[PDB]
Amino acid sequence: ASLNDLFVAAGKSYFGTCSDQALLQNSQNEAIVASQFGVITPENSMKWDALEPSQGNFGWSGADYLVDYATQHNKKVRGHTLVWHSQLPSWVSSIGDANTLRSVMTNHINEVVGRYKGKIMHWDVVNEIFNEDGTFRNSVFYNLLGEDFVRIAFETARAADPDAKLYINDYNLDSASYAKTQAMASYVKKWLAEGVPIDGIGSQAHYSSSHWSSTEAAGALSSLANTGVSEVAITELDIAGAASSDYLNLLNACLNEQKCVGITVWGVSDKDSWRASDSPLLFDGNYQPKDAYNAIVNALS
Amino acid sequence: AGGKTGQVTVFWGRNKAEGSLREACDSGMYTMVTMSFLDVFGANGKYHLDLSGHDLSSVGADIKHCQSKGVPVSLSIGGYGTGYSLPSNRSALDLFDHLWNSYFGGSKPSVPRPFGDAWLDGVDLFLEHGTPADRYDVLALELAKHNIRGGPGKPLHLTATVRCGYPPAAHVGRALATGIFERVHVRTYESDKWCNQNLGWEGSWDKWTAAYPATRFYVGLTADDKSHQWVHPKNVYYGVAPVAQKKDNYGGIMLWDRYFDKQTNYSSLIKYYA
Ligand SMILES: *[C@@H]1O[C@H](CO)[C@@H](O)[C@H](O)[C@H]1NC(C)=O
Ligand SMILES: *[C@@H]1O[C@H](CO)[C@@H](O)[C@H](O)[C@H]1NC(C)=O
Repeated sequence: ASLNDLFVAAGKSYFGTCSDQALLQNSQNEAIVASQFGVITPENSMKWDALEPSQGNFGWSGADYLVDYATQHNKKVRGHTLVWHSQLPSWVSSIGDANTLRSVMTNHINEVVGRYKGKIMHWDVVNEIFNEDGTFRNSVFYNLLGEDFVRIAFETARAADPDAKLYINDYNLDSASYAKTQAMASYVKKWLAEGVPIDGIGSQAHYSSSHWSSTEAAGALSSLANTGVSEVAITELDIAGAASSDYLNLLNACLNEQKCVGITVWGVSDKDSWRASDSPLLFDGNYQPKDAYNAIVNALS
Repeated sequence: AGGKTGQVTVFWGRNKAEGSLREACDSGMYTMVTMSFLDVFGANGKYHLDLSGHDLSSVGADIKHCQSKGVPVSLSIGGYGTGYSLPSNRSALDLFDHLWNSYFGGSKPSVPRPFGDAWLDGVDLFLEHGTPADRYDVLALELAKHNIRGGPGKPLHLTATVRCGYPPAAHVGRALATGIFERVHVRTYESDKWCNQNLGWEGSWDKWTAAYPATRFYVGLTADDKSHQWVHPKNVYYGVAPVAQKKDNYGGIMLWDRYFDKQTNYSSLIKYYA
């Protein structure tokens, strides 16, 4: 069985994973990427610290490797991520002047989106811009440019590649009534009305061992769709303990929301996860399917 | 380059609902527990320890238990209050005498032993308030004489817990200029608009680590998952830890504090990234 083939047959666009050059060069891991996942997100190689480590000096090797792998394998890519406070080079947060940041951020987006024009399915244009209480994270982008950094970023990405679906991505959007989820919905609805070219909301869905119940996932995802945004996606799913019933709850959150295009799980093998000790993925440390894998296959079969 | 050290230092003493010192050590999440705070000291012979209503009668035995599990216990002096200063050479030596004979290896009939014969493993300077005439250098140099690594005595881990922004205030710089601070914990979870995990911590980290090559540097993170400056554990794995660990003198992660960490289990993953 193939997760991607099954989910596409069920009417969705893709079932995806993350990867990058070293992992794609591992023959056990690569065989699973090839057979199971229709979309790949670069785990690190398209982050700003990798792509533009000093101003105007871009480095493309890792990101190019992943895009070329996907092209060759007839897979699509979620470009990740253009504007984010984390894994950002210190030269960017040292900028003291709004107009300088506007130029720097516009240039970063224009060059990255432009290089990969026509080769990228989704871009995570802005990432993790909200605090838990629904206010804007006081990053260099928000502190110097205000809420307008979002509109500038999306406008820039749209112009550089009109065919990529442009996403805002965040974590802890797992409960409809939570302040952060409500803020995301509120702001996206407003920005849509203002003409900001946002095509999608991405919900990362990093479920800890003391999280909101996965019974809330369906309503949370629908609340994001109900903004009027054209599509939503579950973008970085992993679940402490990987209980089949939790993974099925997330599967069904997507299946039961017309606007959800797909699910990405955040890696292949537990051993390669940021959270390996919590065994949170669909394959074990010897690249063998786990119970949640089999449950998803049964549910789609 | 540096790398992982496995070291996690946690602050304790700020909230009586956080459980005992023994409970913190028995969690297995920490390689050092720093009690906080000796909040009153100065030039008039008056000293006070503030452990927020924790049961003092159990602390001595708990310190010895922590040590029996291989977890050192240090004491942080200062804090966010306005009740401390060190305005002379004499006042610094008087503070040394108070610490030594109260909490470490000294025995004087005229100096109470609040925790009996328990003998601490270090002193941390958390000097939010101060002036350039303060003599924490004198204190540091006197404490460093008792940092025994092999021989009669035991280690004394002399540390400072500092604000994100570099350079520090003069009273802190004066202390650190002695060159004998073992560790510095750089707080990156505060609301300093230009220097916190959301904006600017890395540039400051670069300056701190460069300035004191003989000192081990710890990235200070909050375990309060509601804080504006909280870092998701994934972003410690992907961002904070790998960046900080590029420095030869990376030492570990410091967590504020046991109360928050008990509620959120932040260290259950962080201990694997440190
Ligand atoms: C914290 O972890 C301990 C085991 O180390 C567990 O007993 C407790 O329930 C955990 N707390 C949460 C929030 O899950
Ligand atoms: C403190 O004063 C004593 C006695 O005058 C002196 O010998 C010592 O050097 C002083 N300490 C420092 C570091 O200035």
